[PDB]
Amino acid sequence: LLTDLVDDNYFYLFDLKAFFTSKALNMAIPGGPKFEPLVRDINLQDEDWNEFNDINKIIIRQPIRTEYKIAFPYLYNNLPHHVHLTWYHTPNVVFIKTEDPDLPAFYFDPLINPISHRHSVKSQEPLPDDDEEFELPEFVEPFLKD
Amino acid sequence: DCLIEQTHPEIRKRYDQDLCYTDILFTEQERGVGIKSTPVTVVLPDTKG
Amino acid sequence: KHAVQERLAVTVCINKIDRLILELKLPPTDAYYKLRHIVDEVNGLISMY
Amino acid sequence: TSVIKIAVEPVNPSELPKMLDGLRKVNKSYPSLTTKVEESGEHVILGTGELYLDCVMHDLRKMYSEIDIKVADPVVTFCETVVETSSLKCFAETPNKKNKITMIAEPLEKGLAEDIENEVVQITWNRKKLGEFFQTKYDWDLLAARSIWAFGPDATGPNILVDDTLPSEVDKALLGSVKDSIVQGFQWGTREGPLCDELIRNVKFKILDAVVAQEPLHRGGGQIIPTARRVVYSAFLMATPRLMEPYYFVEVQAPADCVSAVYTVLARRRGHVTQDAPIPGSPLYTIKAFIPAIDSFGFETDLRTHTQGQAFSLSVFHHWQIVPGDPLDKSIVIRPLEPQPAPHLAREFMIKTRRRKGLSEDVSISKFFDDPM
RNA sequence: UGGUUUCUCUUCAGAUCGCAUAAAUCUUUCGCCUUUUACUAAAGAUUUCCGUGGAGAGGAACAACUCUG
Repeated sequence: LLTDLVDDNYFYLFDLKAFFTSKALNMAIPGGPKFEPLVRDINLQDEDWNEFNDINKIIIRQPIRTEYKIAFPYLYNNLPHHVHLTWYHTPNVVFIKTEDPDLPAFYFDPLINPISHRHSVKSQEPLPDDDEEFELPEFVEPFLKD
Repeated sequence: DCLIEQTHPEIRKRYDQDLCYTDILFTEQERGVGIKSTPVTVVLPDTKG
Repeated sequence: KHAVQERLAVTVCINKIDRLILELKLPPTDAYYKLRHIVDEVNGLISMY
Repeated sequence: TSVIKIAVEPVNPSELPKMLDGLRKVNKSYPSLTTKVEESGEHVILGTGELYLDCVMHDLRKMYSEIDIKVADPVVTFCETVVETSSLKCFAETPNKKNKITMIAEPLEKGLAEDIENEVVQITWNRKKLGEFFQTKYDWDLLAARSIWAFGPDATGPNILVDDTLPSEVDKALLGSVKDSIVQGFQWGTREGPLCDELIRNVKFKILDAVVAQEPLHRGGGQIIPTARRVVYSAFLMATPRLMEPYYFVEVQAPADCVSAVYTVLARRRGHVTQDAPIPGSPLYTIKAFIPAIDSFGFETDLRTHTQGQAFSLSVFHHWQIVPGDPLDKSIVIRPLEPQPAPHLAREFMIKTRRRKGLSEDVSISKFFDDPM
């Protein structure tokens, strides 16, 4: 009884800071809130065909949905009022969990895209830096107790 | 911020939330991407130092 | 491409190294092969200017 | 290049210098924010991405200026490129009725436009160094390369005219080549586009023949520079032009369970998948692709929505490509709302570019600058 | 230097004091409205209650087990 995978599932359309843009801009997220009413009274229909917002002078390549205005509200919503910003680009915190506790502690999981070559250098023969570092003695314990 | 905590004795590190001191703008703390570079001058010692 | 065109220096630094152990659980023998893949790709991308 | 352009106007029209003072202060904060006042009076603002324009609108409405400034939906900056070569020579007319410079229009190669845009060739370099790159990369004639004209606007736009179709000692009355009159004409005429008031790109103007006056102080000395700009605008209209929409480079990271959702999202916005391959180390595969910037609005927001929040994309600038159709083509009735993916998009893009001055409605008036003779 | 607990009483709480969250009141808004209370939820600030945090005071249990230094 838990549904914790990452901090990015409920990030774009279910985060608690994202619903403040759903209430202040009076535009509901498709599934998130329960259609809370507007804060102010003036909703729309301020001008039919203004010289700035004319329908003919707009290249509508793709429609601006309600999910677009909730993400970046200042670039899309004309005259906002008390819009709380959302948190952007939660990092890839994905973790390869262990399937069974028979594998050891640190193990190369099969659901990992491996390194293909890993043989870019040409060191089949011993390098001349090894003979140069042959006069570098060492007799102490390593950096941690193994 | 890790270089500031190593230089300054201002222990306000990542106990619960992050300690991003370079992002000074309020929009940089809310959005979390940062929209302004900030120059930082501190005294970072070398190995001799 | 922007730093090499401005005739400046370059010094890579593999930060967030805790994710290779505490977030991937990779073996240490394969971690050196992955860290060499970054330094080969960074020096390979540096061979443009 | 800041391809995205979003207009901004205040709600109350009495607060016009308050939004004008805020746009000046916002231009000093962000370096790439070049607030260019349009000829129609609409204060435009050039931006890079969606997060860049939202961060610029955040300080201008809340911190730099305390006035409710309405911002419309953005639009990408187009281009004015000649796809085909010239069909017929031009015939300009000086107001002193003495000079008549003819120039044909031909496009450049793919490697020549990319090298000039990357500032590889230098106008301050020697004539032999310009001839060596033209003989290697372009492989043209040595006579034409030794007498090439100037470049486009501010010596950086790929609009290198060809002032060597005429011989060297043909007239030599005023300049003999593109030095004084045709130099300022190609530098100013390439800025304001004759198609949709955009920037000219990849247009080599081959000056075939020209007529000069023997007494430049008696005849029109500075009058040939607007006369050549009418000849330069007539050359782009008489070479079958095509508007070039910009592209955006998108590199989205996603796991293998959400991979076809990235391909389905780019297909709705007409994006071509360039290279999809699993990145080493992390199990999230990388998918680098191309996307046209005219329909890339909210593509990062749509890639995170459909892929159950497990994806993340970033838009980088990419070189331009010609949009289909032609703005000078007729018999294309564009719909006012919900347009088609039909190849008549260039006629719709030229009519949508008529919000500013210049290329207004009924854009078939290029014969006023290209009158027959 | 020297005490793990527990119960009583004295302040400030500007820390998600509360990783969760009720009611009433006041000033403005909507819907019904037919007299009124019980009503619907948008904004703000005033109490009550469910609770809590450091720091001195008084009793009980091995305070002696010797805790950190």
